[PDB]
Amino acid sequence: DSYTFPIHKLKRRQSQPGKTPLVLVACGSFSPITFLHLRMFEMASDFVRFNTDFEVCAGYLSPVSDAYKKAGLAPGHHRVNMCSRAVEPSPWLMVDPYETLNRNERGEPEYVPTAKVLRHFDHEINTVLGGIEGTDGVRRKARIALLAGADLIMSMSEPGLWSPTDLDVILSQYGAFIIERSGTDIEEALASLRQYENNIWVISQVIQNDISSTKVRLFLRKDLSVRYLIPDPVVDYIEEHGLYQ
Amino acid sequence: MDSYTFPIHKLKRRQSQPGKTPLVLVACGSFSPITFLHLRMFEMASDFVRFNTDFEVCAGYLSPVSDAYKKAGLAPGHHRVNMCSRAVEPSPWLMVDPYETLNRNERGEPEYVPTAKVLRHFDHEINTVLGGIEGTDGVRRKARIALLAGADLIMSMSEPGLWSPTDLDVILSQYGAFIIERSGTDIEEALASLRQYENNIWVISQVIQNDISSTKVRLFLRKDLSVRYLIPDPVVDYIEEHGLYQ
Ligand SMILES: NC(=O)c1ccc[n+]([C@@H]2O[C@H](COP(=O)(O)O)[C@@H](O)[C@H]2O)c1
Ligand SMILES: NC(=O)c1ccc[n+]([C@@H]2O[C@H](COP(=O)(O)O)[C@@H](O)[C@H]2O)c1
Repeated sequence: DSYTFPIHKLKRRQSQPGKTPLVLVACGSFSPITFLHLRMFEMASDFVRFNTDFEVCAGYLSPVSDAYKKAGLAPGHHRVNMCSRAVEPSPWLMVDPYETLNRNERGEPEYVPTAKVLRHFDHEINTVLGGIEGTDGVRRKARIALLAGADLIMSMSEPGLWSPTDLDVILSQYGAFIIERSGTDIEEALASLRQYENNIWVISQVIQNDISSTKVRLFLRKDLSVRYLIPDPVVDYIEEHGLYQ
Repeated sequence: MDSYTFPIHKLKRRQSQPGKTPLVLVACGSFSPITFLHLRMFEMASDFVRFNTDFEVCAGYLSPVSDAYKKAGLAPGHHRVNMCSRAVEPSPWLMVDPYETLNRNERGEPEYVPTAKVLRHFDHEINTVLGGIEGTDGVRRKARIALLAGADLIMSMSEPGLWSPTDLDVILSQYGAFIIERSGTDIEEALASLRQYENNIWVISQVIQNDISSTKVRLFLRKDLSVRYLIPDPVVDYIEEHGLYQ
């Protein structure tokens, strides 16, 4: 029936003393989800364990609204369904369809800016649910942070797509874990953004792996195999519903 | 039963395409553990064969090497077979052949099978025992058996002592090799000495970058890092269930 914020895999009581509870949010098109998108969560989990004082409590996929001005974007409920099946075996990853459900007065899909997405997660976990219980018994605000590849930081540093007020909210109140791989040179983007350099965590990608959703759609159109680039249940879903022609 | 049975449950013995020579791909490797890259290599070879050759793919076989190969990080053969089998159970065309891991000498010890003898074994089981592959014209033909390999295996063929020159001649004159070339890397010079034993060599360019090697997966496992989404979930579950890779 109606929208319920997913919590079936949210750790609501911490296990590690002295650690700040953390929730990771991946905002993207996910058209379709790939193994790289999923691997980025695991890389972020590993980095947090050994390089921060955070304790990871959940990972959320946030598929973008159908109103987003982008090519190759399948219908929102399909992208949500593909993501959900991809993370069904995961013990800690969930999909939040919130962005795909936003509608304007006339009922058309309405785009949700990333700053408003992060406030939505902040609201559901910390205001509605009461935060995360520590080993000290204190229910705390989970830190909410974005999880994105290097292209997102480069996008944030170029004027035109991000308003200064949103950038300030996103990076000063929440933060971003950024996966950086070989060949990508994000040095200039960090320079233009270094006033927030303390809520920006750059994670080196040790194993090179650059599969994009765009390449996956191309392969689907040319009748090339996408097995082992995206999860099996997503391959089946795409075939069952004839997505991406 | 307890005795060895050649797997054929996904073997296509009837062709669907006219004018095509039937082809069986054999990946000889350690698979300790199998990764998504090993599986992707079969799909890339399938894509290449369909659109760039006059072959028709009839099966893909994983052939985990004998424990007698004695290499660092080589888990027990029955474990590697189980990991490959579970990894490939959802596949429509890939199978695991435990033949190499089941080979034993007189002393009951694992006995190494050189790759040339592995290909002869596939030739024997598919073409001699089973009688080959029927074409769309109703004519029964021998399937071409060919190796599917990455660049490290091809480069090893140039390591003196490792592969007999006579085995290389059999492998490359009678069977062949589909070779995955990583993006940015140029393996042509390593190939140069090998195109001298007939040109039954097909190079498949890998456009999508992917370096998930078994060596890196073992390192991550030793350092207590996650390998989920680098290797199949059933392999992750098997490794945790049996405590493999320290
Ligand atoms: N001003 C903004 O909030 C803004 C601008 C550009 C992109 N984005 C977000 O970044 C994500 C882009 O995802 P993709 O990399 O899959 O295209 C989307 O969630 C998009 O909404 C937000
Ligand atoms: N003389 C030979 O037949 C010979 C020599 C070295 C390696 N090999 C084969 O090459 C494969 C190497 O596999 P990996 O790259 O996964 O370690 C194995 O199947 C191994 O048996 C064969």
